[PDB]
Amino acid sequence: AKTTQPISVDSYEGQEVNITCSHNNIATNDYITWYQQFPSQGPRFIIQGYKTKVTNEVASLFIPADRKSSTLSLPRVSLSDTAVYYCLVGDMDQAGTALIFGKGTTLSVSSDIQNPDPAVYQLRDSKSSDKSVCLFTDFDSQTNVSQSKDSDVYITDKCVLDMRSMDFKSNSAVAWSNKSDFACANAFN
Amino acid sequence: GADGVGKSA
Amino acid sequence: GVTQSPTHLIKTRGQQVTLRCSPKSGHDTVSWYQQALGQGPQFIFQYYEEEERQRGNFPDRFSGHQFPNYSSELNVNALLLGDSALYLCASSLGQTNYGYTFGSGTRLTVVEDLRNVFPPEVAVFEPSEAEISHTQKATLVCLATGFYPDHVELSWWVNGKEVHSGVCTDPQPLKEQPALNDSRYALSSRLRVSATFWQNPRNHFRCQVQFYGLSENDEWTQDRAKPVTQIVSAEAWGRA
Amino acid sequence: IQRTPKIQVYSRHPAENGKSNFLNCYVSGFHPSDIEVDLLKNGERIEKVEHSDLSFSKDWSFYLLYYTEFTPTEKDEYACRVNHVTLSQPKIVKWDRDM
Amino acid sequence: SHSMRYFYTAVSRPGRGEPRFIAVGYVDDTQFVQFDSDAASPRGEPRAPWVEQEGPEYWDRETQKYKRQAQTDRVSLRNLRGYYNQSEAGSHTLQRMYGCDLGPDGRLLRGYNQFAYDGKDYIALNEDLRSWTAADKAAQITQRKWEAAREAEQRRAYLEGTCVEWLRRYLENGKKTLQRAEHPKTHVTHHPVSDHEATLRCWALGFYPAEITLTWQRDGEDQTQDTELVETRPAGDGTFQKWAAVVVPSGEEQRYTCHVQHEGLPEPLTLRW
Ligand SMILES: [Mg+2]
Ligand SMILES: [Mg+2]
Repeated sequence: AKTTQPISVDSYEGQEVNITCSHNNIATNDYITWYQQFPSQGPRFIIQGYKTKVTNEVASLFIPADRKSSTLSLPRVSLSDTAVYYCLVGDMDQAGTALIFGKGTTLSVSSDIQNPDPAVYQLRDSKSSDKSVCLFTDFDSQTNVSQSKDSDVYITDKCVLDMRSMDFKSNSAVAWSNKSDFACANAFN
Repeated sequence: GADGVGKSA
Repeated sequence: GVTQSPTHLIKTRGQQVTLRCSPKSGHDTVSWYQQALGQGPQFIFQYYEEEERQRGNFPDRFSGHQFPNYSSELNVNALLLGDSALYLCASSLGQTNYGYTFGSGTRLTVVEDLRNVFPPEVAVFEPSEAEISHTQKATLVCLATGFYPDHVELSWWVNGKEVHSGVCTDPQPLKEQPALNDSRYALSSRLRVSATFWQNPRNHFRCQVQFYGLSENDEWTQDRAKPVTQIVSAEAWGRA
Repeated sequence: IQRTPKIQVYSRHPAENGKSNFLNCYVSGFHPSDIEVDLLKNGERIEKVEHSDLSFSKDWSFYLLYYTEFTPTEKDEYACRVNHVTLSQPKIVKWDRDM
Repeated sequence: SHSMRYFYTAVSRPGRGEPRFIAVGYVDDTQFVQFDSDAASPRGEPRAPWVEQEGPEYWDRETQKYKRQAQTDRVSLRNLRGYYNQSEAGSHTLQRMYGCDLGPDGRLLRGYNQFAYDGKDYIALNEDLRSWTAADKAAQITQRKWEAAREAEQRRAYLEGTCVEWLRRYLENGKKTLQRAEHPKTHVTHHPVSDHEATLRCWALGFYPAEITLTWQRDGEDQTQDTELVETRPAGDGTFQKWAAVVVPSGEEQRYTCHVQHEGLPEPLTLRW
């Protein structure tokens, strides 16, 4: 009973996230279990079940009567829930087949920026007065940061930081280049 | 459906 | 928990490797997986009672061993570039799938030649005065560039202690030349603090990059410095 | 431990001369499992006799059913011959249609 | 109370090669599977129509478990011979019975997992499905081994979970036979044995399941001490047979009554000659 699941799910902080998984070929001696893999880590157990709805401190697991699908429910997601989620159908029989992974679902989590103030700033090197970097920051989370088309300009994807004591979150992206007439006002346009 | 296989005696 | 070693390893085409894993305490079964970038773990084999009990779709040059104390080896010889992957170990009790527990993996990169390996260059860029005046916040940017393979861990340290608040690091590095299969990488990071905190000259800021590179036993012949495992940093003091 | 087989020989249906039936030899309560069971017609062994799959009871003693198609007549004599480590000679139980 | 039960027999054979491993599985009094390691190419085999339509994955996974179980039992037989310091020249028998009884809530009523060596109790899982009862000092070696490996937790997971779920599936797919009792068809025969005596024999044929009770009464009081009973026996078609006989004085036949209790009967039966 191999599993299939969406390639990706997008979400915002504080919402309920549901990831559904299809496994039409599930058998009576198969159970359902979900793992999450954070960057720099191995997969980590979330929850397991057979036919009954399960709820623990991390998620709920919904299993319809025919067991041909299952849905992982994350109650109020935060940025720290960004991970790849794996739905597995596992052999219940001892010394049966070891757990076989399918592809998995990449979950991304955005923040709804309050008072966005998108701007591009130029930063100067700590050691150098020759090298410099451009910072696009404080834009809303639906902003798409296009990749570089100039082969000697580099533009990173967006990234959200959390100034926790200040109750403040902000998105940013970085652009840099070594060429002569690289200016920041046009780097992200 | 048979049980899986555990330890030998 | 499951103990895997080493965390990172570089080998050249045609070499051989031994990866090691000790199961979680109370577990006596070990399962090995290969996880290439952008894929799920692929099952190699499972060992119990010192014997291979089942095997996935992997050739005989992938071989295993399990000691009486339940610890395990994954041995791969005649390494190819396509063997580059995160190698994961999972442990369990008596070949049950319940309680399956994974280690953190061994990141193994197979490269064509030792001279494909480059350490990172690290630079820190000080906050824009325009940002400070407008927002009363100050964003520092760290760039780690020119490294290969992608064996880096970046951290920020403020007055000798690692910080996580106000930090965000690219989840993926950029390929400096995307058309090259062995392109060197660049990675960016930001640390945002209040303007008053940055304006204190007694505050010390450091971006620190751990690079996992060549070993003592790798023979280096090039004129540039040997790209050994190393810690590269850039730093700045606050400016009034 | 060793246990001597109990033997019952009987028909699947009440015997009627001239109509097809099944001749059964039910061997039970024995240990160990190695046993030889032959169905006899007028003292000669019947060919192609089938038997059930080896099972056992709650006291661990084994039981098996040997059976074959047959059409009883008035004077055809049928029996079951069983040998087991617990039996010095084969035990021969004649078929009695009233039992 | 429905049940699913598996019966494993492993018999060593000096010089003839690997030990022979035979497994049979039942639901109530109906067999549905057999495995024999001595078959041409050994595989789990259907014995009841309500598993014959299970697909190839079901039968492949059943077969894999039986093959691995045979290999483990061979090791067990070797260890047991060492425990008892017995000879290679002798053949020995390891038996296992396990299964689940279905409770009124559709979950486990009781689980069991019991072993015998050479016809005697060896070790048994207790009804708590957590602890073991060893029969002698040799079985205590196994008990310590299984306690260290937490074997009981592995078995409990099957008995409380997979076993019950298989049984419920089988009971539904084989509903028209497994949940329909077949009432006994009954009659009384008469055979003079001596010459003021005659045997009255009360017959019960074609009933399912096997549980039945046959009783003779003379004047309303049970004739238990003078009643010959044969053990319930298979008809060969999935049903069972039994009879009870008494020797009565010629002319007193009309006093005797045979009484039949069976699940397929709405009320107990009373028969006379
Ligand atoms: Mg190259
Ligand atoms: Mg030295």
